[PDB]
Amino acid sequence: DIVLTQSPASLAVSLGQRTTISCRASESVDSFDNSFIHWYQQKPGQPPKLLIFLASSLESGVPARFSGSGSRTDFTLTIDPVEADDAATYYCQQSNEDPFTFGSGTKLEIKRADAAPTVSIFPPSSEQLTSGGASVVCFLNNFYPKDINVKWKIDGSERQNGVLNSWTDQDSKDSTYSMSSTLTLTKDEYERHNSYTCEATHKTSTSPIVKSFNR
Amino acid sequence: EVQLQQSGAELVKPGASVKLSCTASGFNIKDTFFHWVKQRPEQGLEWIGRIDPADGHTKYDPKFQGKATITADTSSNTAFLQLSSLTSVDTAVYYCATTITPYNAMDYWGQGTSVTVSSASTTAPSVYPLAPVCGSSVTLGCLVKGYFPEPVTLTWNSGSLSSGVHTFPALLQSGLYTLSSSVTVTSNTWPSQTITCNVAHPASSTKVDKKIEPRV
Repeated sequence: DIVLTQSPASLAVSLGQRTTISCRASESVDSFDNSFIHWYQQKPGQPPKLLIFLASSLESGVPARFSGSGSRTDFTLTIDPVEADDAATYYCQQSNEDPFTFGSGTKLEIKRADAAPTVSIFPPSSEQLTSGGASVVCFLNNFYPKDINVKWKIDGSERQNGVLNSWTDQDSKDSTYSMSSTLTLTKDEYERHNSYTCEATHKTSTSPIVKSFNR
Repeated sequence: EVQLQQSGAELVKPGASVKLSCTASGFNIKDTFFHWVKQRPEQGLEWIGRIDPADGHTKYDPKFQGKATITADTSSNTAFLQLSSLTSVDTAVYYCATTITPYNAMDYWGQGTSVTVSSASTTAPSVYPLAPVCGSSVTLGCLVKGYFPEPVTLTWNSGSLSSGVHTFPALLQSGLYTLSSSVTVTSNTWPSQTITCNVAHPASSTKVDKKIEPRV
């Protein structure tokens, strides 16, 4: 089968820059007339979107910031200029030979200025407490870079058991990240303690952002 | 522009089979080649095979021979993918797609169908509204706890509230999936205007609405 090797596997690029992604085929994907290489953009949860077909043709409806080039085995996708909407994984695909095959993808991240998170804490809902459960939720929203540390403190003791952390994919508008940290306890365990704290440590400050409540 | 509309998410026991559909509107399926493409969680794309609906001719990646059967029905303008004797490695999102009107690119894609292969039964989510603790802007939340399998769809005010939303990818905890979402509005917007989290879970055929209400 034709193996398509993409490089880089991931890259970060700032707004307005030009960048290129490489796709190399294990054997030629060409006829006398065309290179049967196509490029797609995919964001998590959505289908792939066609950008470039037959190595160099711009798909209708796609911005003229995307261009493709190459022949034989060596292909290039160019993005110029890069915009915030371009945060996505990019795939090449060949159709010269069966089976059709895809490259393993290039994840494009947008580089921007550091931003501190906005932190919000949420006690268990009254409905969850009626059911006999208790989750404490903390949102750490619109920060950059993605690396961030969250710690839960219950009455002055740090706790990691039962914490579920989920990061959003990079925002297509402001290129920030957000994360949700949920501390799930039993209700009988929750109402035996009173002080609950979400602490966010991010490179935008040495002192953590602290949000807390008393049950 | 055209539209490819895929059938809904499915939970399948190991060893059973499932048949997915891809209904085309805006064009005649006889005038293109249809493809099915597999994407395992956090993985890349795998071409399964293709069909020419004008005569039914098929071509498969040998990897999927026996596992996958692609058909099409011109009477209903629909292409199908049957997956047989499912195992855990068949858990994936499956896409249909059409060729530019089989060696050109795939320019139109269905929205994907999530197939989960598991012996575990469906579990409906518990959906909890998250109001602020008992400024110029306020952040509200919705916790979607303990469902199986994926996916759920979450909206705010039936989708009319879409700016300022962060919906956090589902993850496994304690054997089930949990997902959450935040929405940030101006303090003159809430609680003055009602804000409701709407959660649909296809596998359990459930649809629940939770209004965010100030704590007391």
